[PDB]
Amino acid sequence: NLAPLPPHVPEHLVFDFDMYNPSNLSAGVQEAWAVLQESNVPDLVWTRCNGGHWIATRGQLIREAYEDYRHFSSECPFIPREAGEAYDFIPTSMDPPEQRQFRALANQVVGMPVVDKLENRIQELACSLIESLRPQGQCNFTEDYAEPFPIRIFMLLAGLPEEDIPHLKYLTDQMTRPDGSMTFAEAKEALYDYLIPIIEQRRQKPGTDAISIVANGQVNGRPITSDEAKRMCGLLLVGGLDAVVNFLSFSMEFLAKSPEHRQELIERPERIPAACEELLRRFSLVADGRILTSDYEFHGVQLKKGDQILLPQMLSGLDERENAAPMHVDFSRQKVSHTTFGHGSHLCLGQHLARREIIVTLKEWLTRIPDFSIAPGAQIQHKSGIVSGVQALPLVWDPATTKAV
Ligand code: HEM
Ligand SMILES: CC1(C)[C@@H]2CC[C@@]1(C)C(=O)C2
Ligand SMILES: [K+]
Ligand SMILES: [K+]
Repeated sequence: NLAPLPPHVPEHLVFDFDMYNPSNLSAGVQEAWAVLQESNVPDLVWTRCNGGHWIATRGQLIREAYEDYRHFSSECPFIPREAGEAYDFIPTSMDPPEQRQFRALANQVVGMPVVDKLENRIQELACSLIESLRPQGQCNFTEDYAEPFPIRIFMLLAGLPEEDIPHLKYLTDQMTRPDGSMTFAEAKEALYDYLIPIIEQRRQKPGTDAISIVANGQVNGRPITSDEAKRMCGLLLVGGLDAVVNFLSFSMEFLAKSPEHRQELIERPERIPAACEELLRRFSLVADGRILTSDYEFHGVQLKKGDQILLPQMLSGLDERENAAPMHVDFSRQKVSHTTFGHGSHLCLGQHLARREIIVTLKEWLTRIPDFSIAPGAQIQHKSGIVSGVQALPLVWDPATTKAV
């Protein structure tokens, strides 16, 4: 329902957008969020949905707010407020200067040096999964590739058993796109409960996996505590099991419906990295925010201490003020502007792993299954939330048109 409009929020700035169930969802989730960028919509609006909160609708404000951590704090980064208040993941719930010592440790476990090391394994897994699907002439992309490819790689990095994925994925799903079975707080508590004994076990018998590295790590010279390790490992799990998975599906859904773009990458594979970036812009999918630390006038609007403001990372790149004909996918786009991996001090630490996974997928899939389409009649459904996603993606193809490598 709609929360009563607070006395300080101008009546004319009200736009009741529901980030968990946008009205234009059937047209595609990015299209649904883009309604916030239609002709008569202000740069900053207030929605009475989900408890009531501000929403910056243009890249200019989104970037500015993410850069000003003194006014826009990460302490309560999720909407609804109850979720944001329970949210204590490290380093994401912290603002600089406190954030830095923890972010450095996190970067060491998922950063570029680590992705370089996972290269061959990422490559091998992508190829094995695709080769097994190839002769079948069909697949449920979300469950047969989007999920197993990146998640198995992350579980390998974290040294966690793959049989634990169903439980962990159910929990992360409730934190980003809740179905109602669990509140954010309940899902977080369950994720922490899962981690507690594992962290204790690896602090006693350290391994070479990500959890061991975090649990036995140091933060600017001093030993990390068990609680801190838990709050950081929980965040790494959420980061590695959701966004990339859903992004792969948005991208493949698009390629399945646009033979022309597939052909472009088939004929010119060297354009894959650039295509990856353009797809990251067009099918951006994350949207979290910040909380006002004090009363502050921002772009002519009076924000009050405690107000929550959603700063959709997804919207910057779809903003026509940042990219002409934003809804059009142009792998040759000159200046691909976006904040898909965030902006400011909290820039995504797993973006290098994500780009590698996306590029590897595009290359290895198009090489074996150049021609494919969405199952006839299928009405693809998207879901909206902190991280938007694709419910299911049934694909089909003629095995005769494929080739083994
Ligand atoms: C296409 C995939 C991905 C997208 C679009 C994405 C997007 C984002 C965004 C928007 C943020 C900033 C959130 C904020 O400012 O509140 C973020 C932070 C982060 N992401 Fe990603 N991410 C992706 C994949 C990954 C992967 C694979 C990992 C690996 C575990 C990961 C780990 C992290 C971490 C640890 C942070 C927190 C950094 C900090 O708070 O300083 N991400 N991501
Ligand atoms: C918004 C995010 C993508 C980012 C990494 C996982 C996530 C859901 C967070 O809680 C911080
Ligand atoms: K008012
Ligand atoms: K909090």
